[PDB]
Amino acid sequence: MKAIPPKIWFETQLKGSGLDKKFQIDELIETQSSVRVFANKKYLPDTETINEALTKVTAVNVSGDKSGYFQNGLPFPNEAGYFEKIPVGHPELLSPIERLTGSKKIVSSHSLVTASGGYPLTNPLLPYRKPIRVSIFSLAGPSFENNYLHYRLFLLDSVQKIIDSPLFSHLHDGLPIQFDEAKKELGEYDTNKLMARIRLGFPYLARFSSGGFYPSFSKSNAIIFLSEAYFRYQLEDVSLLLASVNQTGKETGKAALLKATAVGMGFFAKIDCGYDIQHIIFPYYLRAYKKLLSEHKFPWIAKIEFPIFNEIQQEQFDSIFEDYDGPTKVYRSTRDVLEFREEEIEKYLPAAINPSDAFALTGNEWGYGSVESMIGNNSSIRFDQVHHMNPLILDPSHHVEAQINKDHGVELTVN
Repeated sequence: MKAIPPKIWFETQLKGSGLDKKFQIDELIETQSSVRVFANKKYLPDTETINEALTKVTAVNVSGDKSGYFQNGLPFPNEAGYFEKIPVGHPELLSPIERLTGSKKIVSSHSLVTASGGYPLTNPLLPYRKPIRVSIFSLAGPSFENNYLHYRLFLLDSVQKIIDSPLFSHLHDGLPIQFDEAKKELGEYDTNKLMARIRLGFPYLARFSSGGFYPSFSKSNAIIFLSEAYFRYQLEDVSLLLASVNQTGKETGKAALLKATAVGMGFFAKIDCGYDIQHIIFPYYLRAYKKLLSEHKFPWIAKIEFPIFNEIQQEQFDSIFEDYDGPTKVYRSTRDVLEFREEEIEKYLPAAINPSDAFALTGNEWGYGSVESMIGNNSSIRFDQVHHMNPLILDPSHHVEAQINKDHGVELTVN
């Protein structure tokens, strides 16, 4: 086929899916006006970087496969390596390093929501009989699926034995960045206050210099996870989110009931698309929330609800928050992200995280294939957070610049 101009491809998809007929034109001018882009100024320092991060992306980036569609309609090549070799300055697509820095934003909108559920097959699609309004916070987490994104920040192996970018120097300051030095500072213990070999149950996850990942019993090639850097990274991401939710509630005069959807896990937490590391990184995610909620007050966040379905994550959550006594109420549930009771909707600002792909249009796939595509079919977010339909997201009056101090307090400046 032939390339379609991107705005027309997008409108075609809306008309072929039925989504254009689901919200009326007075309701969507309101929702589109609520869009905000909270950008960490350390990584997105000016308007041109922010708009680049919002537009220089693919249309669909499939969760399981390496499949997808560009914004002009054409499929991804089946050349391997194509995305790892995108250069800084490419006309249409973000560089790997630009995908790391581009993920340090959050796009929010007070969008309409017509149903809850739909993903996966066991989660039945339940309509709200009158549509409600949820403040939906889209953010991309660390991804370990391939080896040119966050894998290059938090792991040391035989192949890439040294960490790279100065834009992320600070995450590693005071900690090793070379594989052989790390093997020796660990000694023959497996853990340390700052690093840890990865155990897959009992054996090690290790990587041959040829390039392959294999389970091993030998420390010799066992890869090392830079846990203190990953924790510091989560601290920057969570503190940006809490500041933006808090600010959103402040400006609406209600306190938020925040659904803290799990962001980094699932397919993003499988090294080499095979070796699951959820059980290792999930506690550091929760400790970031614990530290920030114990040290800061968020007068406009009433409760945070963690949808947690796995037993290990369940007990991890219970152990990490047994001791938590900070002022924001915190609990876990098995409730769908977009499901609120009607007493919750009167009382609070309903608020939910959209676990987003930084390298695809908000909404991503068009079926019920993921938590994001679910939100994308149950809400107006494709109308509210895609620059094709809502150019206000490129307008600098809708950007909020954010500064994260050394104490992890966040300063928000409008323009």
